[PDB]
Amino acid sequence: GFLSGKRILVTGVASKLSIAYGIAQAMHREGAELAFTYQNDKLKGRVEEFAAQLGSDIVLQCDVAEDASIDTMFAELGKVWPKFDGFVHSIGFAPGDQLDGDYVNAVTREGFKIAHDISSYSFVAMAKACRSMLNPGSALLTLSYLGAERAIPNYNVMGLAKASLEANVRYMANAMGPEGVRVNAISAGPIRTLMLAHCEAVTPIRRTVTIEDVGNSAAFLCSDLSAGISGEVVHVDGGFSIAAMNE
Amino acid sequence: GFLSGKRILVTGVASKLSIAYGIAQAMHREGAELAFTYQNDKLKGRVEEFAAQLGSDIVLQCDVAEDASIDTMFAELGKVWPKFDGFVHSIGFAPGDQLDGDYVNAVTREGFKIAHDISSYSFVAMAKACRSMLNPGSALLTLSYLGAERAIPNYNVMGLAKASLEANVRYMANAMGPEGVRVNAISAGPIRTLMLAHCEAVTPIRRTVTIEDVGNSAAFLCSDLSAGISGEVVHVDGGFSIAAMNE
Amino acid sequence: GFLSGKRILVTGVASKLSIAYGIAQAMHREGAELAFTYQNDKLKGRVEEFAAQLGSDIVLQCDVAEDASIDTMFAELGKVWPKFDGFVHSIGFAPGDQLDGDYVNAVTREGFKIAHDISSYSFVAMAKACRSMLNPGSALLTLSYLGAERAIPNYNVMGLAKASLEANVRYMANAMGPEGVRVNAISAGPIRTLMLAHCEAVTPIRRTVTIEDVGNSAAFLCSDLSAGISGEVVHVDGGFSIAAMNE
Amino acid sequence: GFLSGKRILVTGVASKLSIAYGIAQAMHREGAELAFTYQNDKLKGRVEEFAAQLGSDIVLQCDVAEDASIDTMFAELGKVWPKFDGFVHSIGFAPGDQLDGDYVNAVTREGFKIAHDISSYSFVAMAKACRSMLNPGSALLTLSYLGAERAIPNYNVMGLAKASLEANVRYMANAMGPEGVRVNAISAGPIRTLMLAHCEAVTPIRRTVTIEDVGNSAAFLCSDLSAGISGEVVHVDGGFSIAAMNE
Ligand SMILES: NC(=O)c1ccc[n+]([C@@H]2O[C@H](COP(=O)([O-])OP(=O)(O)OC[C@H]3O[C@@H](n4cnc5c(N)ncnc54)[C@H](O)[C@@H]3O)[C@@H](O)[C@H]2O)c1
Ligand SMILES: NC(=O)c1ccc[n+]([C@@H]2O[C@H](COP(=O)([O-])OP(=O)(O)OC[C@H]3O[C@@H](n4cnc5c(N)ncnc54)[C@H](O)[C@@H]3O)[C@@H](O)[C@H]2O)c1
Ligand SMILES: NC(=O)c1ccc[n+]([C@@H]2O[C@H](COP(=O)([O-])OP(=O)(O)OC[C@H]3O[C@@H](n4cnc5c(N)ncnc54)[C@H](O)[C@@H]3O)[C@@H](O)[C@H]2O)c1
Ligand SMILES: NC(=O)c1ccc[n+]([C@@H]2O[C@H](COP(=O)([O-])OP(=O)(O)OC[C@H]3O[C@@H](n4cnc5c(N)ncnc54)[C@H](O)[C@@H]3O)[C@@H](O)[C@H]2O)c1
Repeated sequence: GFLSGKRILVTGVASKLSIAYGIAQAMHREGAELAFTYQNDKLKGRVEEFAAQLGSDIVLQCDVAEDASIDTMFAELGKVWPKFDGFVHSIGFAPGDQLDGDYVNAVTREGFKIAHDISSYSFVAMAKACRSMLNPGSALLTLSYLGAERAIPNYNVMGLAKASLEANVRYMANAMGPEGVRVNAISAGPIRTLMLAHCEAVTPIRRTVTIEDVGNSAAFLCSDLSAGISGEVVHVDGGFSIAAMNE
Repeated sequence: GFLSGKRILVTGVASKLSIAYGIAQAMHREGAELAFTYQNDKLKGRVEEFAAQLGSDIVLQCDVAEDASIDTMFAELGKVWPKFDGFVHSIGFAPGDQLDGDYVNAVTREGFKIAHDISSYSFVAMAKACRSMLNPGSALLTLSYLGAERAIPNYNVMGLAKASLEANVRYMANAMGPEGVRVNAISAGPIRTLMLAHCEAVTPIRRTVTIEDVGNSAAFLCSDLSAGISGEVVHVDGGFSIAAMNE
Repeated sequence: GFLSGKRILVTGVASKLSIAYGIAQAMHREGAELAFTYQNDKLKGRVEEFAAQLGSDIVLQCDVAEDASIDTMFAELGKVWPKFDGFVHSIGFAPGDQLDGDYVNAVTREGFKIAHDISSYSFVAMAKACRSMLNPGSALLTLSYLGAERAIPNYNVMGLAKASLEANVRYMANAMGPEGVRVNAISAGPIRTLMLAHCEAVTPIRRTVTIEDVGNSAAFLCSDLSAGISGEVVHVDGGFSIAAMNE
Repeated sequence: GFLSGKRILVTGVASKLSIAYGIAQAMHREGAELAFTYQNDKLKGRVEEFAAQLGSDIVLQCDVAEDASIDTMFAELGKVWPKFDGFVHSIGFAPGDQLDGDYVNAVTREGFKIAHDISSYSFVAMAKACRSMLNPGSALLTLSYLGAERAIPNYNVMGLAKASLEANVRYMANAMGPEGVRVNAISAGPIRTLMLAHCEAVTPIRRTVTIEDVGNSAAFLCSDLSAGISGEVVHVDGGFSIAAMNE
């Protein structure tokens, strides 16, 4: 497929319901050689199973909250893939407390800190650590949400974290482009499995999107077919965002 | 390929350098079956040639300035492709006088009318005419330019026509989505074959995008791989638009 | 007030409910000297009457569909005001059949042409005709609607016309900037006096904006207080546009 | 003036060159009652002087890095102003090492933490603290920059923090709107005093904005004249942002 010959590190696979699983499958379907990371020991077995299914042996633990963990993981990785072609960053977190009720009341300095650190900085931290291992024509990709652009009830601080992320994309595309590295994001709509009857009613295509839809777009965005696209945030929400007062 | 089994009508092929030729070429490469239109008596020959180069015998005349020409064209195509699934709109024009010098001094009522008529209305005109022939999961695509979003010297009235066009994409996407049709646009950067060294020094990827770059993105957007995307204006300009003050 | 010593032309006053009446009032309150246009002879006496309340006796007829009517209006106006400080463009029109139902079905070539011509071209047509009469420090202002940025049911082809208009604002701002003229737009939210319950429910400030809200904004934009703002589309919709899924 | 009757707290006056100085001055001029804050001991002197200069005896210390200092500052302010009408947030910081060269090589986890903490969280942190003291009709305002929207060389991590800020503005506006509070930002262009040759040449108004221009917009935005504007980022850069390829 259009990714054959590409070596992509995939991040954030927690379940087969997870957006990253969908991204992995599509990428694998298109011919990519994949690597996986997992946050904690509890996840390892699971990740290992999926990886095999997808023809992979490369399963490394990585906690993006710690710079060491990051450096370690990419040292191990270089033993198998001394050069590779990018990675998919599908990681986000904010303390659940932050995610309910009045934003002004909910928000805290630490909650603010963590959300931003995990949800946005980790992206550039990862890029910082593997910069010399990336091949010309590599592509990095993260996942975002409408919440970065508009105020959405309860999304609260995550919204701010996502806005920081989408700016990280532009600053990374600008810095890394001259070395043949592309950086994009996908702003995904809400996914039925992983309000919605509102979303479906109002989304132009009249359905919510699927991990498959998201996965297909991600594959395209990490392949050479999208070589003229960098620093972009692509909406994969079935047009949900460009419609208004859809009675 | 990812377009196997799709019938796509391509408009505005007028030369081999043309953006539309790059689009036709990539689609063909991905398995699509093509049909072509040509504006006037003059081009028939060349177009007949290119078509044949891309395995097509469907070459029909179409002058978007006229309602009957479009209706007639679709009547003809329907003899051959009673159902199809989508069309690429790569048409635009402003009288040359409109395009040089101070925007306010250059613009005229007639130059304005025409620019908007051919460059923007024509897109919905075609949709309107083949609406019943479109298969569920069809995709419509048009071509745009940064001038729609920023004031660009000399782009003048064309900047206004492209803005209108971008809105058209949104309005069309919202109207046709419920029936299974997607509508998007590509905002392409300057193309070399088709200042350039400033543009390159300032584009993150450091080069101008090519008609291949554009054709590849177009193919994706017209394929089911992009089922989750509608009403979107995708920038294929190497990240030029998201940078500022680069030097 | 902050408009004292400024001479401003106001178009589109048809009633006391009209946004332009609202704007005229507020500007007059801040000390501007006003002049008015009216479209047809039927409107004449009502306008003369309002103008009188606002200390003006300059009431000229003007149909923006006619170049000649514009030129004639400014000729006449030049007799009293050989030099002035800007105008307020508050005119938009689309054949009513255009504004009901599925956009693709309702839109026609003539409807599209008219909507664009009256609603967008008229803005630059007026600028072009009075360019030499503007003082350094002048300001031009037009009115837009969220429909230019998102697909709104029934707004249909007016959406494309507002989009062409917002781009017209950027191209004019760029062309006229160097001679001391600023150009901007206000994107006004729905006005109760000009669904609304859903609107109020979802607007952050929890009420619809008023023509007073709009007028005060227009007044600021036309004053030297906004000297650092040109080419902008300012949203006066109480934050309606920056929120999502508030329902 | 149009601010007569209001009590506004002003942060970040560090000099007479400060954008914060230009705002206070303008606000003072429009008849507002001012209070001031200062970061540390060294400033007190300067600050106490400007305040005097603007008829204020209210000078309180505040280090936004600490929730403690903020709570206290407002405790103290409630002694003189038990209720007040909003504040202007003119605070930004990132370590200097962060702001030089390749963003990817420059950024650090700590440097990113600080920048977001001081430049973005501080804003909602103050709102949270004085929420109870705000009169209906209050207005909060913050200062931004183009770096939040586009990738600007050397602006680096500040661009991500400004992006977070602009989203904060939307979430704060959506949350506080229902109790009568409006929240907005100004995105100011580069200011000469406090390349510029480049900028001027390419800024539609052909000059860089001044602290007075910014101050005038801020005053309007904090007054009741702008009661219809909330959740908005107004660009006060002479239109710099909306032009492109300006030859
Ligand atoms: N769920 C949706 O509707 C939706 C819509 C748009 C975008 N997204 C985005 O996709 C990503 C999350 O994926 P998802 O929504 O499929 O859910 P998910 O729960 O499967 O994804 C989160 C993943 O992040 C990992 N993670 C969290 N903190 C980590 C840390 N410190 N170190 C290492 N890994 C860590 C978890 O282990 C997990 O696998 C985010 O970027 C989110 O904004 C989700
Ligand atoms: N040139 C650039 O840098 C650039 C960048 C982005 C977008 N574009 C877009 O590309 C398309 C133009 O194709 P291109 O750039 O390959 O070359 P081009 O400038 O030759 O495209 C114009 C095409 O429109 C056709 N056309 C014009 N008037 C017509 C009429 N009345 N009826 C029927 N067909 C008519 C012409 O025959 C021709 O094929 C447009 O969609 C334009 O917006 C150009
Ligand atoms: N009503 C709303 O909720 C809203 C919201 C945002 C923007 N606006 C905009 O404000 C302007 C109109 O004001 P309004 O909406 O208060 O209602 P309106 O119906 O009173 O505005 C239209 C005005 O345009 C004038 N006009 C139309 N065709 C003309 C022609 N050929 N020559 C000269 N004058 C002509 C009319 O005489 C009239 O005064 C438009 O630009 C419209 O898009 C309205
Ligand atoms: N410099 C420009 O051309 C420009 C253009 C647009 C926007 N801005 C914005 O205006 C604001 C600052 O104005 P500026 O750039 O003229 O001056 P600046 O860069 O000196 O602003 C920093 C100010 O923040 C204060 N500050 C820093 N850390 C603090 C802390 N821990 N607690 C309390 N106060 C602290 C300082 O005392 C100082 O007054 C920022 O929000 C910035 O982004 C500046």
